[PDB]
Amino acid sequence: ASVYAWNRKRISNCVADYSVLYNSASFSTFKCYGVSPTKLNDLCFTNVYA
Amino acid sequence: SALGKLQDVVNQNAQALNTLVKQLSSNFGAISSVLNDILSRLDPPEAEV
Amino acid sequence: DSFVIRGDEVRQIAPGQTGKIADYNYKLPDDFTGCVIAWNSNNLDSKVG
Repeated sequence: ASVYAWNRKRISNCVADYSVLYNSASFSTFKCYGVSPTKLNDLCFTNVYA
Repeated sequence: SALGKLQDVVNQNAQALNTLVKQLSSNFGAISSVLNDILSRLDPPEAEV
Repeated sequence: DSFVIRGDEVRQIAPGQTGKIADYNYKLPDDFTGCVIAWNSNNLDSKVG
């Protein structure tokens, strides 16, 4: 999507293997505020919005 | 009310403790007043802050 | 401690970072005291093939 019309995807009722993301070499910026993606593996959430 | 002088003491002490305990629910600027939540969400570098 | 990485990964040579390099190859401590120095080496470490 264009930035002015940024898309939002709701993630729910699923297992989130965050490793696939934070072990990948495909990203040049990967910056998490207030959380560690490794610890996300041990947490459950009610709202996730990519 | 005759024994108010004693009751006062009791109440005062109680109030103190209550406030003390309720002060455990404050953030003081942290992202969460629960130590275990901070530890469950942050690694040492900023969890320590 | 000397080595070679690719440019996008230089940011991982720093306390409190994650990624391939930080997780599996070279890890600085969170309380790291010292200096990190890095420079482009395309002229030395790259080959046409």
